[PDB]
Amino acid sequence: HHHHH
Amino acid sequence: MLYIDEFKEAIDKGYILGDTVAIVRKNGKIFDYVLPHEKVRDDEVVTVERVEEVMVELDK
Amino acid sequence: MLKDFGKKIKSLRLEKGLTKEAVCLDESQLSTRQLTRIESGQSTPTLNKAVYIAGRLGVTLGYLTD
Repeated sequence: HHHHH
Repeated sequence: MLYIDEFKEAIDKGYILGDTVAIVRKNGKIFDYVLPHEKVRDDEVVTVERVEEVMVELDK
Repeated sequence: MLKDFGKKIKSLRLEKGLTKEAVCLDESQLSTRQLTRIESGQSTPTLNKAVYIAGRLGVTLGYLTD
């Protein structure tokens, strides 16, 4: 979802 | 040009956080957004706008 | 489909000795920021941007699709 996750 | 899907993706991926976002307009039309780490050139006109109001305007 | 679009357009741009700014020309259709986001995969390419970029790099869009 959120970047780097 | 800014697609509603592009804006929504930037929110979904956590690049556009919070209630407001920096917007570049050209010829009266929303042209782009600007993230905190990005640069703008001197001739680009930047306004701080409400995310939900940008969404309304793009959805039209 | 355009999932690998960013990597391919970056390769082709660098091949041709072009900066992102040169691809974007007067930035009336594409900002340097938007091209950067596409190349890194930050932003999914939309149709108008993908076709504009393909034309700027001298190829049909089919050269750049998955």
